[PDB]
Amino acid sequence: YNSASFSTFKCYGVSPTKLNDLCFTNVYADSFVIRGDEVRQIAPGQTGKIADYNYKLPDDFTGCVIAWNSNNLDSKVGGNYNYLYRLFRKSNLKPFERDISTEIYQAGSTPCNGVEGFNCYFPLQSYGFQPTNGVGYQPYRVVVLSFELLHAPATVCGPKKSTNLVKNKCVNFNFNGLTGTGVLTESNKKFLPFQ
Amino acid sequence: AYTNSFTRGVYYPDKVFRSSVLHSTQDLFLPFFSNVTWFHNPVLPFNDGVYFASTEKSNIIRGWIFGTTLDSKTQSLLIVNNATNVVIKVCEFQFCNDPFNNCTFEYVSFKNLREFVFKNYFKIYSKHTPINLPQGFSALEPLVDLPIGINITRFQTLLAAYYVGYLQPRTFLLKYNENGTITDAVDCALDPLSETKCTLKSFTVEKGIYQTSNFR
Amino acid sequence: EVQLVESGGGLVQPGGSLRLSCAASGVTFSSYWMSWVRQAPGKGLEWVANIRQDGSEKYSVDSVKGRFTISRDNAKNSLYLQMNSLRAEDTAVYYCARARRADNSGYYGFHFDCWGQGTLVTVSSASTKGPSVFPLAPAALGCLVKDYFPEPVTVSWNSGALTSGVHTFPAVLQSSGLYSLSSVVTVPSSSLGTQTYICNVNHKPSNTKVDKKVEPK
Amino acid sequence: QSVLTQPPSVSGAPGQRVTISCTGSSSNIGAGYDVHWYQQLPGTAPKLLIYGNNNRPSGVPDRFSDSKSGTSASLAITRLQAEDEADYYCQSYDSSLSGWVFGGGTKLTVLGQPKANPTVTLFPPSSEELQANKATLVCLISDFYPGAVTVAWKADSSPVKAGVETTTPSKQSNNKYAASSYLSLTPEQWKSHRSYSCQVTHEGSTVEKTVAPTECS
Ligand SMILES: *[C@@H]1O[C@H](CO)[C@@H](O[C@@H]2O[C@H](CO)[C@@H](O)[C@H](O)[C@H]2NC(C)=O)[C@H](O)[C@H]1NC(C)=O
Ligand SMILES: *[C@@H]1O[C@H](CO)[C@@H](O)[C@H](O)[C@H]1NC(C)=O
Ligand SMILES: *[C@@H]1O[C@H](CO)[C@@H](O)[C@H](O)[C@H]1NC(C)=O
Ligand SMILES: *[C@@H]1O[C@H](CO)[C@@H](O)[C@H](O)[C@H]1NC(C)=O
Repeated sequence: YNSASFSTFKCYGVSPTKLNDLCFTNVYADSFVIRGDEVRQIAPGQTGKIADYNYKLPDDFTGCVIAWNSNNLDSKVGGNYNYLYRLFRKSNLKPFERDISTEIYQAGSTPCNGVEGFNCYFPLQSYGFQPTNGVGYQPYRVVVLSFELLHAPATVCGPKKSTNLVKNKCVNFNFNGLTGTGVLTESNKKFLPFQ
Repeated sequence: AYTNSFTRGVYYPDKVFRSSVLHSTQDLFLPFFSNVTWFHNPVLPFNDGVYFASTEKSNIIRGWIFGTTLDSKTQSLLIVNNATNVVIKVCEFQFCNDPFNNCTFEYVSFKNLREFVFKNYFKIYSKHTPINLPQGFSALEPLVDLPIGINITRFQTLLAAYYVGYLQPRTFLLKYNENGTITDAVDCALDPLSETKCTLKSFTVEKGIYQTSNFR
Repeated sequence: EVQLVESGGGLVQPGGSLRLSCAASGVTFSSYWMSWVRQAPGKGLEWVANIRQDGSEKYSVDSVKGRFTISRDNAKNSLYLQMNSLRAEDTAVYYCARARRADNSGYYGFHFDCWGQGTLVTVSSASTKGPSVFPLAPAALGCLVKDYFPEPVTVSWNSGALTSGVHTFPAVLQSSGLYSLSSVVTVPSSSLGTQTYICNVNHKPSNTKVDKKVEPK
Repeated sequence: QSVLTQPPSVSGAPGQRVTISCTGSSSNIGAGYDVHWYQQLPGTAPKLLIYGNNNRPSGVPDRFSDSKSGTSASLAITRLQAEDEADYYCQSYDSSLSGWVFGGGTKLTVLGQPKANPTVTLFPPSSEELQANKATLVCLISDFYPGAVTVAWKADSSPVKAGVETTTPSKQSNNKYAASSYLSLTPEQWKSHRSYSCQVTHEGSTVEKTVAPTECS
């Protein structure tokens, strides 16, 4: 959150200033490069042609889209042309469905028989990442931190203080990020070891 | 062979204690009074998770195999017991056709009615216990859950006889007793009385007429 | 069919410079943008380059980086090659026959659409000259086509009428910096003087035709 | 640098069977990219043998099947016939390079069935070659089978040295080969040595058809 690098730190269902005093059941850091303009399609509910074949999102997503410009890294002095779009597919992907594929798309009446041409399109094409690439069409790095916040016991926790336990007085507790106010008492209740 | 699944394959639906409540939930359960398949060698389809049971003395089973292909060029899930530890392993395996590289994950941890359940991230439940398909009611506790996800479509057992049946997405009513343990359940969609018990959240239904449902 | 035809061959000194081209005859090039390819003489094809619609082209460091160049024009359905500092092993047939890049496209297994007929970079400090052919009084007769440039040339017997008996050995070169070869024909010895035997070389490259009748003493 | 090394020959009689190799590294044939082959005799077009690695290209027959794994491809011929005795190449992609990778070259072969004996002579330089103050000699080893012959010829009974050359493949209507061997001298030295004469040996052959191809005759 404090970083001088990030060009976007957009977050959904969590604030980035509250994020460091919270805990998550897991976190998945979904990482890739795009042309910088395409950040508009890296957002929940946006009707993205790149999104539907490369990196989809839930319309009801919880996470942060942490992106930075990396022209000064990835665009080699001899020109970079390493990374690929995906331009076509039969249909839209599900909310985080990756789908590695080798298949020609047909956009009309022509038969393609697993070999390309006019009307017979392969899914991928070069990102032109010249070191002289102006502003918007540059290599932009992205990590989409997806945050899961399930009722399951948490595993990825903020760097919080760990207070001493007190029993039989009123306190404003926070256990694994689950938080409220009450009288806490040790109790007889036979929790099974997995509960 | 096909064999009755009656009152079996219930498990604790989450890691939450709930004493003294008739709780109700929609999840993947073995349908009551359906058919478990019974066996005496084969691979099987992992339709949407499995309920498993076996009944023998000499500790005849090593563990289980799951995945897409069960042979190399995709990562497949293996489990083994060598007495002192259960092992879990995941690899692009070099398996033979009759199993009586680049591994992604690994972990280590009528004499019985050897009940187990597996569901896809991945989860495992059991009631490995002495009781000396068999009758009555018991509920499977969690054993393991693995924060991994895989395109599983096939299943097998490392060996005699065992039972198998696949879970389906259903509503259940669960009788947690005084101690937070499940002790009876109602498979909602089984029959009209079972959706009646579910309609009014009870294991007894008084004399009458009850609107349980809609038809269209 | 993508009927690809190569063009614009040349002969220049070692360390000189050239421009060359090839065309998809009557078929638009924007669907099938082929890269340059060539034989290494006496060996396989050598990797010259790849190509893409967008540019993004790469060349081999092994012989062609810092020398070769690649471009096309869809008003003319033609590839081009602007080239600097010729090297001897450049001397081969060049075909313009497959399109898809180092990054996979088409399929993870390719198919190769049309190999044409060959254009040529050729390199020497020799210059164009005609062969010193004579009747080689033998029958099982033959010729040795000493001291000429450039190769290749059409070689036959009785203007092609004796072709059924003809065989030609592997090619030769001399300390002059000039080529040769030998061609042979196997025909009856007793027919001499009533049947005619002639060796023919249709030498449009040297501008010195050879079409001479042969008989032994 | 990297090459899909190929076996120089493998063999079967007319109508019989062969299966071959085209062998690279884990950076190519193991690196997910599949393999292709071309038949090409010099000045014939490169004829592609494979499509998708699941098909053959337009009109290419069933004998041209291929099979690929590990670090090698393995193209085939069943029903061998004489025109299959030819040069072939292979191609794929290499991740250790920028772009494409090429094979070592293969010759399929029809079997070495008859022990046909060579014809043996040097075709004479004529006294007419003196119109340019020069002379020419080649030793001919025509009409043999199979494979190759011992080059052996002499001047003034001393043996000719470094004059070896490659053998030429099968003739029409038969299977018979041809080969030659070459020499040169200063023209007055070429008059000074008289006894240009051939003593060639092959596994069936007993004696030579050797004449006297002297200078000035
Ligand atoms: C809750 O747990 C207690 C034990 O902690 C169970 O009580 C025992 O039950 C067995 C038979 O199931 C008796 O033989 C013991 O004498 C009981 N001990 C005590 C201290 O009561 C009890 O059954 C469980 N609750 C329910 C509702 O089953
Ligand atoms: C099990 O399947 C059979 C058909 O194989 C069916 O007739 C039967 O009703 C099912 N239930 C039981 C308990 O057998
Ligand atoms: C999962 O694997 C099966 C083969 O068992 C395949 O048919 C299916 O398309 C795969 N699904 C995905 C989402 O990859
Ligand atoms: C066998 O058991 C030991 C512990 O007793 C364990 O370290 C080992 O990994 C097991 N080996 C196999 C092959 O399961």
